[PDB]
Amino acid sequence: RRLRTVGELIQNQIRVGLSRMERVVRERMTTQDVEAITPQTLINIRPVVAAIKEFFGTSQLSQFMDQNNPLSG
Amino acid sequence: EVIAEHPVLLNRAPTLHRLGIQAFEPQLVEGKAIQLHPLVCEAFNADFD
Amino acid sequence: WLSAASFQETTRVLTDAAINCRSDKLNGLKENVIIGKLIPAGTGISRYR
Amino acid sequence: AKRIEAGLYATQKLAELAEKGEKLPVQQRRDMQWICRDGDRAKNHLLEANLRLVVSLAKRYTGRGMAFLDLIQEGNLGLIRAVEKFDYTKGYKFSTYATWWIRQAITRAMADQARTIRIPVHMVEVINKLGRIQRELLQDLGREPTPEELAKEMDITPEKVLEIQQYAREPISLDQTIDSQLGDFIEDSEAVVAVDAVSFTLLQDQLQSVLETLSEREAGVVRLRFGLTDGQPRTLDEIGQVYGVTRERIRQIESKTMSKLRHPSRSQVLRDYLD
Amino acid sequence: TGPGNRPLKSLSDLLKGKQGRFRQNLLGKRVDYSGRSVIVVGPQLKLH
Amino acid sequence: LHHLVDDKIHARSTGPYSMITQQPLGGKAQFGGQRFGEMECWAMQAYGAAYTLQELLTIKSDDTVGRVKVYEA
Amino acid sequence: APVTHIWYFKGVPSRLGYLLDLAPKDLEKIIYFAAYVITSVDDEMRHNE
RNA sequence: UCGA
DNA sequence: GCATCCGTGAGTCGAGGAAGCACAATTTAACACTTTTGTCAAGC
DNA sequence: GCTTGACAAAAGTGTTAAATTGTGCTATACTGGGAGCCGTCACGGATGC
Repeated sequence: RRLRTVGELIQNQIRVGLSRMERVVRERMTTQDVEAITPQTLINIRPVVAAIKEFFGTSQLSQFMDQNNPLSG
Repeated sequence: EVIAEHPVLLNRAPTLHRLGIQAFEPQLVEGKAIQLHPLVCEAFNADFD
Repeated sequence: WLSAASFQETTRVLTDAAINCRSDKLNGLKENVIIGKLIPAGTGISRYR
Repeated sequence: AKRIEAGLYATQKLAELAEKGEKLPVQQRRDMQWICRDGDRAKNHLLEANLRLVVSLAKRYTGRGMAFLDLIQEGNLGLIRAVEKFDYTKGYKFSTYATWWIRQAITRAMADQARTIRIPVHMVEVINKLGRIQRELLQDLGREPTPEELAKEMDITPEKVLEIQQYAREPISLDQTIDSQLGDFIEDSEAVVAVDAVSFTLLQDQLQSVLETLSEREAGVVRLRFGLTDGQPRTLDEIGQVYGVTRERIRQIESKTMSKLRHPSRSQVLRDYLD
Repeated sequence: TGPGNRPLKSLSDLLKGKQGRFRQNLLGKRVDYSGRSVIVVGPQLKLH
Repeated sequence: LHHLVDDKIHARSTGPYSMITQQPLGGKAQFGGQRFGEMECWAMQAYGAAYTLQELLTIKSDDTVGRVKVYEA
Repeated sequence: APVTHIWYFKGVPSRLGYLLDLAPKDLEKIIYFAAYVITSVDDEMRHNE
């Protein structure tokens, strides 16, 4: 039984953001013009940053720092 | 003047039996806390913690 | 039928009551509580009131 | 395609015969109606064959708030008009022309339906362009473009873009839990308050006593003017027909009774009722 | 399901459960003329 | 400890009401009333007091015309 | 086009199932268009031919 | 997520 | 006829924190103009 | 005590310039979703095998 740390928990959300992006890139590279498109044509980072923003909020692991005293924090 | 001989009902949750609710005569007291009779604690199962 | 509906398995109780075209006489006290009537017990007996 | 057009033309020819009579030979009349039979079977066959193209196009539009099946069916509607408007003489594959109608049917459906508060097509059009212009300015500037940059790129005023961004607001479910759900936190605004309702009655009681001390004809003018008992505020001319005076004579009565009402003996008690 | 995979509440969901119309808004209710606070010993009080 | 009387004391006579059901709301932030629950009704029925129970569940909470009339009385 | 209530059909035991002597597995196939059903046959005309 |  | 599997239930109050255009149809505003109303002054 | 006429404001009111709104259409060829689910526990009774 292992402990998933803060850095690893964020990693899993970045993975989901990148996987959610390739669906747009894979669908974009085929039907988007030809030969001149390059990453500027279609690389939509909206799903990537959304995975980060949607994680720090609404997630049970990310909580408001509990601070009544320096001990509780 | 209006408080005089006007009863109120006190409740301590959870209410297991009917003695969890009892009527008392109010006595205006300072502060924000409530003063409870020490004998009725067994009925309410109310600790002072 | 509404006393069993408020108790448990509300979905099953409702379909059975509607199929049998059941009628509730509103006798028990849990019924009178839901409709806002005087429960038929204690001071609510047909005599005392 | 030729079977469909033949069956349609054959159907219209017989329709021209219904009004004009001229019952054709029974062998020709039976064959004409078989062409219409075959024309409809040709239409149904062409749709059932290209029912999968609709599905292959509708996969990409999911997750937007429209259920998969609804996207598929709306795409099928685009396929119907595609077959109805398709032309076989141009020598182009059917999938070439049908792709346009299926995408248009799916997108047009999303703009007219998927939003709980429906938004017209032209407003949905400006929002999507506003979003694309905002996503590109993000890639260019590395920061979210403020409305001034968005209004500039869009050829519209800055005060208009925020209003358009206000329309983009989407409703939230009252049943969302955050254990008791949000719906329990909304207080009824039109719910009657006890104090104000009881105060309004005591206020009605006080006005009766104040208005009771006055000329019976002066009190009547004030009651009709503001409506009071009736509820509909009248006008000077309407009050002039009941008391048989000109609208000017009532304004004189209205002014004299008002200065008598403003005078402190009557108004000293009504100060608390300002609000 | 709604946004974020939240199942929509249905007419049957309104009656059923501890949160339904029965055990929530029928067999119990929130009332006026009431309050709460902590309790302290009242050793000098009469039983009533 | 962070548990203080000034925060916990709450009192209400009349206040905001719920929209779908006319019962008051909960919490001190909403100025709501105390919940009289299923187990508390059992204790009220054990004593055999019908008028006190009916009062709590009608004019105290859900009766739209009864609460304004009680306040008027 | 009509629709089943799903309270009587899906609710166990199936009310439509016990009413028409139909199995729930088969009844689901019928109302959701997973298979056909014979609404009526002509027993006399079939016998003549 | 905590208090009895 | 029997057993595997679906359906229902498992404490009470609190407290708190997140594509694009064209074109026809239509309703909305915008304006010129008349009636209806509140008004000031003078005299009967 | 009331009325007059002239008088300005307001209130409509009908008519026109305008914005808003709904529907149709786009012709290389393109044809069967992807999402996911692990930690009850005890029980009853249908349903399914």
